[PDB]
Amino acid sequence: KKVKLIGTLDYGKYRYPKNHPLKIPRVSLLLRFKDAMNLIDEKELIKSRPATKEELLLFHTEDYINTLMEAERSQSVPKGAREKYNIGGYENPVSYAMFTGSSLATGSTVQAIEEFLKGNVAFNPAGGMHHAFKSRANGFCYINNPAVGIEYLRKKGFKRILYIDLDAHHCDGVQEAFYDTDQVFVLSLHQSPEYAFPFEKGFLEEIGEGKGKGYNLNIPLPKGLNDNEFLFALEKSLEIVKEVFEPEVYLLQLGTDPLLEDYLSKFNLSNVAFLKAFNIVREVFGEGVYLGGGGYHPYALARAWTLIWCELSGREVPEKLNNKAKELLKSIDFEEFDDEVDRSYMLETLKDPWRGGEVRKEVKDTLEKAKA
Ligand SMILES: O=C(CCCCCCC(=O)Nc1ccccc1)NO
Ligand SMILES: [Zn+2]
Repeated sequence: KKVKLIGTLDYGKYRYPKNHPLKIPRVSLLLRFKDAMNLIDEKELIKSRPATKEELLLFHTEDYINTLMEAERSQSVPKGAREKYNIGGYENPVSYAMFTGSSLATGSTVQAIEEFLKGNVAFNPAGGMHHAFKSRANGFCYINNPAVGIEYLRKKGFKRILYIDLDAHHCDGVQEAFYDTDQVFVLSLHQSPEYAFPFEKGFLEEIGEGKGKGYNLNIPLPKGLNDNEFLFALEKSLEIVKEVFEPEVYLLQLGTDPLLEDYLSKFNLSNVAFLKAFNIVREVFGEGVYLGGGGYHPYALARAWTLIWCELSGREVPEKLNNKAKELLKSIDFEEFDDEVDRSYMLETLKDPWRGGEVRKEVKDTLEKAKA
């Protein structure tokens, strides 16, 4: 049983435009980081491969895929593509990330899956692009690696696939994709749609359609969410799943945006709570395929995913970051959103302190209605 990390420094060449949250290095940055912390070896890394047209078609429609391919190389927005495919906008602009990086991130999810099925443990930090629809770009996403991955498994015969999304936002793409089926159970904790993207979906009431009614569970959570609240809903919502679904396999997306320092989230979570959310899912359902997801703060991103890597890699977490790592992080131009909050403290340790607190009624009500 090997523990593999799927990645490449090439993502770093497929960034989104300056004015875009995804303009920064992310997975390429994770690799440089753990290499600087000496927490990864060559024999544990798997080079990302591009998803084949066929694999993408296990979910996405040809016209939508050909539109992506055409738009990228001509580096343009084709006539009627903006409207029909939600491509070209600020949200999902034209770039080399729209198809080449997306395909790369997607092939890595299948790679991650192939590995798991070989009896190994893999983590694909570039995957977890859960917003894309069958024929539409959405929320920075063009290709839905999770859906594509899940369909991959269905073709391999699995009939009870589980998907847990701990990313701060609802995986509306993953939801629409298996909303009418009961072979795939979709579960998601995220910022309530009442105040956060997607805004149009993610509400507790969305429990399915047809045979799938009861196989989609959304856990809308309040702003200022603290560690205890987060963990509370996880353990609690996982329970609802176990009494209703016996998984043959499950995927977990681990976006680091729920963390306190990430601006695209109103949650004030910590690394440790994040790490624990992870281990709790593993305690309940065993090992599964681990995916990446949203994350916009270079420091949180790096420290957080490094914890996941250590946990998997069975290696102790250095309590501090050596100089090579501190310098790396400081070399990235990110520009803090809130002028000066000062996040240099993140450079003084890998595991930050707990940010627990009481558990608001809201959360307990949310869970209770989800239970009922
Ligand atoms: O990370 C996500 C959500 C992506 C959608 C975020 C869109 C909102 C947006 O445009 N925000 C923004 C843009 C520039 C600078 C800061 C925030 N999925 O989990
Ligand atoms: Zn997110």
